This record gives sequence, structure tokens and C-alpha cells, in this order.
Amino acid sequence: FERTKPHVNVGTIGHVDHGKTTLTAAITTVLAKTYGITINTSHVEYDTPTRHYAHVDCPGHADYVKNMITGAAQMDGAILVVAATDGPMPQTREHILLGRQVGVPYIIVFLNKCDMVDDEELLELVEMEVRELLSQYDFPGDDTPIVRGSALKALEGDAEWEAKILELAGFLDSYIP
Ligand SMILES: Nc1nc2c(ncn2[C@@H]2O[C@H](COP(=O)(O)OP(=O)(O)O)[C@@H](O)[C@H]2O)c(=O)[nH]1
Ligand SMILES: [Mg+2]
Repeated sequence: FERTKPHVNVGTIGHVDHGKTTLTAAITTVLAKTYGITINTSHVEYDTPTRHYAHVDCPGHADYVKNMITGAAQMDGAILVVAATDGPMPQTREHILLGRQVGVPYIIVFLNKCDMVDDEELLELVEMEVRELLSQYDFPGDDTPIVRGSALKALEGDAEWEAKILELAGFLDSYIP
């Protein structure tokens, strides 16, 4: 465990537009500064000072469903992007169940479109309805980290937004046993 230092494969589940691919990109970049069948799959490896991460993001639902259903991925940690602009839409609900069956123990939720969402009243509201799916279908939903940034900003520059990706990394290290 000491070389890898604990090696963690963290699984990113969206609907179609939320920014996972984006979320996925941002995390690495942030990470670099601060520290440093047919199957279709996209892979990134990332490191916090504690854990080391392998990350999988799939261009499509079809991918998530097949990839999650067989064996592709193995996903200890599932990082979830629900985007404020919309709300949790089908692909998110589906992804949540599928996860439960899959045996995806931990889903950590990240809320993207806060480059576009001014409204504590909405956010709570995106944020509540997530909590509501998570439970009905699987998960705690209470004692479950919800992180709001905006991935797009974070790469792109400087920012407060960047900082949040840091919580995401942080929770990861914590939330995931
Ligand atoms: N404004 C804004 N747009 C975003 C953000 N993240 C992603 N997008 C944009 O929305 C489009 C779809 O996002 P994407 O990451 O590809 O979604 P995915 O299908 O879940 O992988 C992208 O081309 C991005 O330019 C974000 O945090 N803010
Ligand atoms: Mg994608």
C-alpha cells in the first residue's frame, strides 16, 4: 500500500452535459498545481498526497451501463455530477440504482453549473432533489458529501472555483474508506 499508497478507482457518472468529462479534466489540473463486447472507456490517473487515483469517465450511457454491468472499471468510489442548470435527469437516477446493484459502495456528489447558478434557493433545490434520489434508490443522502463548483472555470483559470475541486479531492480522501 505504501508505493501507490492507497490505489483508488473512482467512477464518474453523469447524464449528458453535466461536465464530468470536464470535472474529470479539472481535477487533474488542480491536482498538478497544488501537489505536483466493445467497451469504450476514458482514463485518467491522479494522485492526492495520501491516495493515488485512477479515474474512469465514459463518453456515453451505453458505456456506463455496459461498463458498470460487467466488470469494466471496478468502481470503489463513484463521483457524481448533477448539474444545477437542470436537475437530476434520467441518466442520473439510472446511474444511481445501477450503482447500488453494481456494488458501488460510495457515491460522492459534485454540482456543476455554478457558473450559472445564483440562487441558494435553487441549489438547495438541486441539492435537495439529489439527496431525495440518493436515498430512495440506495445511499445515505444525508451524511453524503455534496460539492458545488464549476469544473469549467477551474481549469480555465484561477479561482475559488478551483478551490472546490480541492474539496472533491479532500472528501475523496476522507469519504472513501
Ligand atoms: N458553464 C459551464 N459549462 C460547463 C461546465 N462544465 C462543462 N460545461 C460545458 O458543457 C458542455 C458539456 O459538458 P461535458 O463535460 O462534456 O458533459 P458530459 O457529457 O457529462 O461529459 C462542454 O462542452 C463544456 O464546455 C461548467 O462547470 N460550467
Ligand atoms: Mg464524457
